[PDB]
Amino acid sequence: KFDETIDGFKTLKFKLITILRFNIRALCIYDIGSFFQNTKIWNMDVGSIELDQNIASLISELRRTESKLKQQLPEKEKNSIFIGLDIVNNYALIKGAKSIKVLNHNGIKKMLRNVNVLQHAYRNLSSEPSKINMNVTMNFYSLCGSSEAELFEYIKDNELPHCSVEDLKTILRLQFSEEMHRQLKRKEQSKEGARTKIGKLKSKLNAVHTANEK
Amino acid sequence: AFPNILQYFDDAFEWNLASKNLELFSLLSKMESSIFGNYLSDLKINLRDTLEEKFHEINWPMYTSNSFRVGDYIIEALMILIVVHSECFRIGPQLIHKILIETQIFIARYLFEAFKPYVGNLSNDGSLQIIVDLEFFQKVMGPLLEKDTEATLRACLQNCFQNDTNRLQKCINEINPIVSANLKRTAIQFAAFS
Amino acid sequence: TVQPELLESLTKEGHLADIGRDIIQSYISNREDFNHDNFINSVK
Amino acid sequence: VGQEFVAIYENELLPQWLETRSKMKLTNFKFNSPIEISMRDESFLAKLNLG
Amino acid sequence: LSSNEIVHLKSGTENMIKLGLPEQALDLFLQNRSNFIQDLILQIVDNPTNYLTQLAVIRFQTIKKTVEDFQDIFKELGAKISSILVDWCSDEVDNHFKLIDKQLLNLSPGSIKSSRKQIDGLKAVGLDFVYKLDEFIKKNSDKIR
Amino acid sequence: DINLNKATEFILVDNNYNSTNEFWDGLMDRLSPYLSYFIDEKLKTEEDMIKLKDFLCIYVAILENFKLNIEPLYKILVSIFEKFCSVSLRAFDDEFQILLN
Amino acid sequence: GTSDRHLTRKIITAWLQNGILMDQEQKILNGDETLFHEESIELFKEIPHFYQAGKGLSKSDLFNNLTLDTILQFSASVLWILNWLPGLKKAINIDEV
Repeated sequence: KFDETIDGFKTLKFKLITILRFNIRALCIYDIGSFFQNTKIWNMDVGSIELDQNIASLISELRRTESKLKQQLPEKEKNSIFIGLDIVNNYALIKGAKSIKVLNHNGIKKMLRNVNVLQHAYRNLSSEPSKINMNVTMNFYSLCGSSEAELFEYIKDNELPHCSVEDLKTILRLQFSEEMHRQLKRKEQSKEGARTKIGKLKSKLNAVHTANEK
Repeated sequence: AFPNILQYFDDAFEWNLASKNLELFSLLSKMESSIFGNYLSDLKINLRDTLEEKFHEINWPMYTSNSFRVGDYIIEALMILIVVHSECFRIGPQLIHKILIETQIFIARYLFEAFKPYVGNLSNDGSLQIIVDLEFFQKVMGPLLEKDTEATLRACLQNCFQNDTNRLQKCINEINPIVSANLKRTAIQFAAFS
Repeated sequence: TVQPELLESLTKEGHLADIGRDIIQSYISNREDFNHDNFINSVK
Repeated sequence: VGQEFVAIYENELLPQWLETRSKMKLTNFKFNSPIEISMRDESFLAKLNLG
Repeated sequence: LSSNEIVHLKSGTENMIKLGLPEQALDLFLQNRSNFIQDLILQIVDNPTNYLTQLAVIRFQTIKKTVEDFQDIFKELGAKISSILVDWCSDEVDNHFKLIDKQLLNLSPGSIKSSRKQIDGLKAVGLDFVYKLDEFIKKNSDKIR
Repeated sequence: DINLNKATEFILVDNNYNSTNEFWDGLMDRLSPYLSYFIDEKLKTEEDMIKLKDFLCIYVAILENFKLNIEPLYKILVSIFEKFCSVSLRAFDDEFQILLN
Repeated sequence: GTSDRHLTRKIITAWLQNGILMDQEQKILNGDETLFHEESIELFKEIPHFYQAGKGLSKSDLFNNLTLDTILQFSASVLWILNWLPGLKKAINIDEV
């Protein structure tokens, strides 16, 4: 009876595992609304209002998915699968989501506002707990929208559990640079502030937390 | 257990009682004393938080421009009154639904009536008009209850400064129309207390 | 008869599941040549 | 005949109501709110009328 | 517990009264309107003031209709059954403010105008709940501006 | 009068069979109504095409009060609005180039 | 239904250890707030490194997610096993009774 109820437990972890993978892969599916988001703009597209409709779809079927999932099953498993898989895939969703394109200072506020909306969404699933991917990815993609190399040294000396700091630091580098690399046109650009980000690639980037190589 | 004692006097010609056996029943009396006095504690304790409404900014510098009623003093009070009398009137029908209803009119009326004292000067702090508002919410408690409760009610009608003239009496007898306006909106909520 | 223009849905017909479950496009893997340059792009 | 009774009921009666209403709130229309408010008499459609 | 319509709901409601199980009957009925309003919320935040206005219109309007359904169905069924209705009413009003606060998590007061107007819509059949919203304003006075 | 089911004499699925029915009749007759609204977009001219949508969106809407009515309902009437876009579009100031004249 | 034949069931592709194994360690309490972005980003982005997001994808959003029918199925049977394991895992009544 221990092999029996053991096997039933194995079906429980398999099944709830499959549900958590389903919601999480629905999210990572849904982040491909950015792929393509039809040329997330260069330095601006002002205006620049709103709101990347696929993300509203993600909020929608996320919301109804939690509605019916709260209908049928019991509470604690739903809070478990939804909590862990939702917040974590939100964070790494922003992380790989950084690898996009040339960047927009108004579109910083656009994708910022969208990211704040999805923070309000997974928050609307659960927010009393540590809904910190709001704070982490908001200050991290905002930190990408930040173009100060002094802030690039200052932040990540104080915050940002940003383990993709090779691509993250190379991406905010590619964001101050993505403002630089089409600041002019032909060139677009001279890479002189990216000579200061070649030096700051060695200095504001390759002083990388005593593993000074990025 | 009374009929179990009488039918327990069957073969049993003991006497039948000796109601010193019914010390147990007196124990039941004490158990009854512990029982309702438990719950009539906590509701009263919850009605103690009644004083969070009417002290805070009610009968304050109060214009009170003819909202009929606005008596959140009496509104949320009579709400949780009708919540308790709601959720227990079926099985415990004509239990302390009725008895705790009467005692709720009591503790209601007394912990009400000692708020008019500190604003006994009857315009505090803006209540020249809200004289008639405290007259109105004072008149709200005439739903279905008893008369000695209404005696202490009309005792609290004369509680403040004016509240001593008969001009207050016949004036509120003219102010009865807005009370009738509260007696249709809101009607169906506290209609259960009838 | 899965050629480079008639390999996907004619093999996905009703009784064309008498061809294989991953050998629908490779229904001529029963032949000399299997299915003409990448027979096996369906099961994944 | 049954379909003509159905779209008779909705197209003749219902959109007359939800365009007749709202009239309180602009747009926002033809949707969940008018689903909620209409809901009137002659909602009694689907009991027997084609079944 | 299954029909989105009125006629079976009306009918088997008064048939359940015709058995004489009225309290269970009303409770199931209120549960059907609970699940009803519940699932009516499932059609869509898109942006906030719209969403709140929507939400209030569903919940309060259906409660008011449910009151006419009540006095309709429970003809001379007294005070007690009405008190059970007051239970369900107050429940749902609290659930409304819970859904309001459920996204304060980031408002402009025209939302509140929608709400208080419709709550006075419940005062058309005579039930105040504005005071709960007054305490809601009181303890939630951050983004009301 | 399919989903009047005292359910179920199939029982497949436990009230999910008619979803497959109007699903599939959505699917097969979709591409036929496609060209029937595309060819036959010219034969869906800027006249009672408005009454075509008016006699479709009502029937897109009072559906079950919905059950899976998506790809026909959204995509089809979407393309109908694209047709009214193009028809009113060439019917716009190109057809008011008399004012250019 | 695996028997791949003919489907890149990326959910089932995401049924691969140690991501499935640490996912069972992330199913243990579940994870008890050690919800490792190491684990979550590693396994859940590992097969999904295939594009990755990205950019410019070759990836999901109707590329082989489970349908709503199969969702209501899986939700149904998981509700069933939850109702099973109390009622049928109770009676072990030590040790052959």
